Amino acid sequence: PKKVLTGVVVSDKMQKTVTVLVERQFPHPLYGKVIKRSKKYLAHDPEEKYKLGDVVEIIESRPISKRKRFRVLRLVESGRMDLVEKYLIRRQNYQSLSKRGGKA
Amino acid sequence: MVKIRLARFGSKHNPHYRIVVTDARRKRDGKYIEKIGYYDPRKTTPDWLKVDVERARYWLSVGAQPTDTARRLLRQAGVFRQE
Amino acid sequence: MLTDPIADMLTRIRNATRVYKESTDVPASRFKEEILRILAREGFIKGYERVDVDGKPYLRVYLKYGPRRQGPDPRPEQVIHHIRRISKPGRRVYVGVKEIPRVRRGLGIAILSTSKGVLTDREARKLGVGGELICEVW
Amino acid sequence: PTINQLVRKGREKVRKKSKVPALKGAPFRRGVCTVVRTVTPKKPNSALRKVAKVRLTSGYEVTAYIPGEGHNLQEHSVVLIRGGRVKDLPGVRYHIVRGVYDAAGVKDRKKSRSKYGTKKPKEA
Amino acid sequence: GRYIGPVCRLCRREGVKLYLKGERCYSPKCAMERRPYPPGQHGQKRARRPSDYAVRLREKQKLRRIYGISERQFRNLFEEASKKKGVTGSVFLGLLESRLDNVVYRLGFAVSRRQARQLVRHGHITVNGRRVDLPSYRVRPGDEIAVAEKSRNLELIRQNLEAMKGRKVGPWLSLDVEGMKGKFLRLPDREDLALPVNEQLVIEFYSR
RNA sequence: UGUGGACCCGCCCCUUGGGGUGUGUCCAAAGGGCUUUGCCCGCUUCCGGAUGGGCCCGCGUCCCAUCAGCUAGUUGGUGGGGUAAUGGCCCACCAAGGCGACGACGGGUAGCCGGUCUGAGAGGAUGGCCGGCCACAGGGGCACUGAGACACGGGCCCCACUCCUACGGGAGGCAGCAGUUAGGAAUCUUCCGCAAUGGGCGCAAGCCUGACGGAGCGACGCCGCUUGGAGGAAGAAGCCCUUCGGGGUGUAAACUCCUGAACCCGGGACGAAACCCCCGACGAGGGGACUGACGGUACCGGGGUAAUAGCGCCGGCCAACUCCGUGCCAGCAGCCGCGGUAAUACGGAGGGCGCGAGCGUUACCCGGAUUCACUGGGCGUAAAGGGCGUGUAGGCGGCCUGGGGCGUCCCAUGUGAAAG
Ligand SMILES: [Mg+2]
Ligand SMILES: [Mg+2]
Ligand SMILES: [Mg+2]
Ligand SMILES: [Mg+2]
Ligand SMILES: [Mg+2]
Ligand SMILES: [Mg+2]
Ligand SMILES: [Mg+2]
Ligand SMILES: [Mg+2]
Ligand SMILES: [Mg+2]
Ligand SMILES: [Mg+2]
Ligand SMILES: [Mg+2]
Ligand SMILES: [Mg+2]
Ligand SMILES: [Mg+2]
Ligand SMILES: [Mg+2]
Ligand SMILES: [Mg+2]
Ligand SMILES: [Mg+2]
Ligand SMILES: [Mg+2]
Ligand SMILES: [Mg+2]
Ligand SMILES: [Mg+2]
Ligand SMILES: [Mg+2]
Ligand SMILES: [Mg+2]
Ligand SMILES: [Mg+2]
Ligand SMILES: [Mg+2]
Ligand SMILES: [Mg+2]
Ligand SMILES: [Mg+2]
Ligand SMILES: [Mg+2]
Ligand SMILES: [Mg+2]
Ligand SMILES: [Mg+2]
Ligand SMILES: [Mg+2]
Ligand SMILES: [Mg+2]
Ligand SMILES: [Mg+2]
Ligand SMILES: [Mg+2]
Ligand SMILES: [Mg+2]
Ligand SMILES: [Mg+2]
Ligand SMILES: [Mg+2]
Ligand SMILES: [Mg+2]
Ligand SMILES: [Mg+2]
Ligand SMILES: [Mg+2]
Ligand SMILES: [Mg+2]
Ligand SMILES: [Mg+2]
Ligand SMILES: [Mg+2]
Ligand SMILES: [Mg+2]
Ligand SMILES: [Mg+2]
Ligand SMILES: [Mg+2]
Ligand SMILES: [Mg+2]
Ligand SMILES: [Zn+2]
Repeated sequence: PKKVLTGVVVSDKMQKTVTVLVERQFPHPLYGKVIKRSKKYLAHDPEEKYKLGDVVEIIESRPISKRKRFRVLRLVESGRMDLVEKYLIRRQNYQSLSKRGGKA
Repeated sequence: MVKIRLARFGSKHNPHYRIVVTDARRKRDGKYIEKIGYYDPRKTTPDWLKVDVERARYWLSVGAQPTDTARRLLRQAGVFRQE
Repeated sequence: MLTDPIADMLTRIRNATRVYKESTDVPASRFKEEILRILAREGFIKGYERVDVDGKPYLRVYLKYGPRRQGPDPRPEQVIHHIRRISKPGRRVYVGVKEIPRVRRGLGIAILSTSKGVLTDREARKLGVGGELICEVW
Repeated sequence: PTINQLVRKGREKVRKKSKVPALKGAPFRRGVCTVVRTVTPKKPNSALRKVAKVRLTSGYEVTAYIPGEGHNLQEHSVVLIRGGRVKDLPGVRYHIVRGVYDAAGVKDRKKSRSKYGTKKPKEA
Repeated sequence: GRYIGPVCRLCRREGVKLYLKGERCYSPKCAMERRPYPPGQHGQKRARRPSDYAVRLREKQKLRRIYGISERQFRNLFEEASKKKGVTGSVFLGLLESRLDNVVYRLGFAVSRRQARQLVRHGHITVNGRRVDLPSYRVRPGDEIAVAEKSRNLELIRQNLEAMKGRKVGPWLSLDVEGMKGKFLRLPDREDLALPVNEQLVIEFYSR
């Protein structure tokens, strides 16, 4: 079966492509506690239909470009920028960790 | 093509072949598609040839070619007996 | 705010027994309740009860010990010698029905929550289920 | 440390330091004597110990010890070495195999002959 | 046979008669009678508390010298009996006791195992009427161990089965004195073996 | 010629480029042999199968954060090129994206796996024979031919190296089998055979095959086997102790009898029955003929000789003690430690212990080591609480009810090749 993943659109910044963030809980091999971990998929949105913060199912599919091998299947749950802002702060923090620091 | 033939499996001076179906291009003792029988040419035990004529015939029915002895062994375990 | 309330209860108990109290209040929750039910069945506690210490609901647990002994230090033998949390928050511990613990060669229980309810090690073995290994008691 | 800590960092596997850089891993290494010296031992032991600064095929100049009653090594003796602390002489970490190349088997030995490399004495 | 060398010095070291030579070990001439101390210079000096380790060593040697097996040969037998299903102490004995060399000894074809090891390497012995010239061949139960038709009368085997007329042979073996046949009926049980050795100790030694 | 197939447009079902359909266009072929009208071997197109492959995706896959920022075909879009096929694979134009503390980028190391060693296990270590995949063929690029290659024993070019050279110009590529040389502690025959198994071509006869089947060398490993067996003194001789009475090596030896490795003689294999040919029909089936490198080996039978034993250890750990010699020397030593004139620790001897065609040493891996602790550890003084706060991400989260069912649990099922 073509793998189907469910995630959150965190990018509209391209044409006919949305970036989906897909989490996955699983117990850790050695230490056992259940760890989150998540990966961004570039997904194909030909209609620029899905918006920033939509929750979408994504489907394994024939290549559309480098990076793009999934197309956006159905809409699951409409808007929610909580997950986005979450992901947004995550990336913003990167500003601090380097050789310098201050007021981000 | 794809062959029915013997693969060597005994030891030095102690030969036992496996009657196997394989792409003719593998090494003789390499990964095969399917074993369908075995063969001790020394007749050391009373059970020294075994085949399974159903699979033997299946493969034939899709034009696996037997070797000049696989066909020989096959025959002897009545693969080709049609009466 | 108690981080793990199942463990606070397993402990409250352990602390009470170790100084031979009569009974002890643990704040109420169906789940805690669901557990004590088992402790009773297997005889580790005389019983539990839904008392009400000032407005909010507790579970009076009544403890059971041994008889008095002879020698220096008479203090009776605990019926609950040992009672420990197996699965804790930030390290959950689930076992399949094939790997449910044999506790003390069975002179003791292990309590696991399953989709068929809170059960003992032998209870889940019959029913043919695993779940979340909550604690061993023996 | 917390489980979560052991998740973030981990444990840390250990590392073996070779008590003998006879390179290549090898069980023996050939070399050439550049100094046959004598060394004073330590702590609670006095004597005159036989030693040889040896230039190895492994491109290593190391000091190796010369076991046995007495030797025959000179400042150009090709020699085969083999690893072994001499407890007393600190910084002496290999032995010279006796009976290989220029170094000769200990003469007139009857007891532990394979160490010291001396042939079975004849009898008829 | 194997080992090869003064044997009664072993009788002496283990402090027990081991009977590594048939005749004579029933005479008043085995050294253990009227010389029962260890061999060598310090034989007659008093002893010291042998270590835990020491005890397990000798107890092994005692067993292992009784059969004249090597040790790589012996260790393999014990290792197999270890892996093997069932109680490893008793099973080990059964494997030792199933060796053709010793089965020949037991049936009194030979007066001792050393001699029995010869009778075998020299093909005087048949198993199921076919010559087996291997002292460590394993006799399974049902097998019939005979003297070889054309051996069946050397000065030695004649005189040796002559004594076997009217002597009793172990519960787990039946012997025929006439046709010089003989059978392995069942793997001997631990109790059957009256071995001067605590086979348990032996197990401790190999698990050091 | 159009069975059929390809392509453009339209309609139909399907749902990504799947399957049908109607015009229009476009596309086939090879001959050979005969015991010659009748079969054998070939050819063409299409559909289907079998095998073998391409590509794409989820998850897994070492160390350094004393590498923290990275990217411009970069990230996406449209159109085209290319391919068997998707795709920034390549190209033009447009948009300004993409990745990173869940470790990007960089640096180091490394073929991966089935498996192997160890471990009670969880783990740790490894990827050597064998089998699977990958990558490579003196170093670097590149295409051509073809079902397939960017092609080890095909082509082109540049580079480094060797050899021929008439000075212009050529020829090579053992990481195929043997073999030589160099390096190294160290690693084999320039062997026999296509008899078997397998491969290529051939209608077959057959040809080719350093694949392969065997032999050779090396105690390198595993297993098996011998150097004898039974008798034999109050107990030789020599050697060694001693309280000078003795005690030890020691049933050991001698010697008596018995068996008979080696060695000689004779018989002598299995692996091989197919291809082929005859009858039947060139099918099923039956009949016959040929063929063995190993090898006069294995195995059998007759004859027959008492016929190699080493190596390490003996203070404690650790099985095994006595004399002499040496004098903080000579030396031993895995760790503790021995030797300074009575050394069971050095060297010899007698004796003893352990293994035994091997015994030791060195090297390395796991173990013991709960000594990186998930199982399974710690931080007042043993090493370990951050000088203190505020707070980001992250981790964690009271009581009651309901929905979902992501974790978790259960059943059925597919997969988990062979070898191990
Ligand atoms: Mg020594
Ligand atoms: Mg047409
Ligand atoms: Mg369509
Ligand atoms: Mg169409
Ligand atoms: Mg048409
Ligand atoms: Mg035409
Ligand atoms: Mg014609
Ligand atoms: Mg296919
Ligand atoms: Mg651009
Ligand atoms: Mg494009
Ligand atoms: Mg940028
Ligand atoms: Mg490499
Ligand atoms: Mg462990
Ligand atoms: Mg490999
Ligand atoms: Mg080269
Ligand atoms: Mg070549
Ligand atoms: Mg050449
Ligand atoms: Mg060299
Ligand atoms: Mg051939
Ligand atoms: Mg062939
Ligand atoms: Mg004798
Ligand atoms: Mg004779
Ligand atoms: Mg004879
Ligand atoms: Mg032929
Ligand atoms: Mg005919
Ligand atoms: Mg026929
Ligand atoms: Mg003799
Ligand atoms: Mg001792
Ligand atoms: Mg001196
Ligand atoms: Mg060492
Ligand atoms: Mg002295
Ligand atoms: Mg002194
Ligand atoms: Mg000494
Ligand atoms: Mg010592
Ligand atoms: Mg460990
Ligand atoms: Mg500690
Ligand atoms: Mg401190
Ligand atoms: Mg503080
Ligand atoms: Mg401080
Ligand atoms: Mg927070
Ligand atoms: Mg909660
Ligand atoms: Mg939460
Ligand atoms: Mg619910
Ligand atoms: Mg679920
Ligand atoms: Mg398998
Ligand atoms: Zn005796």
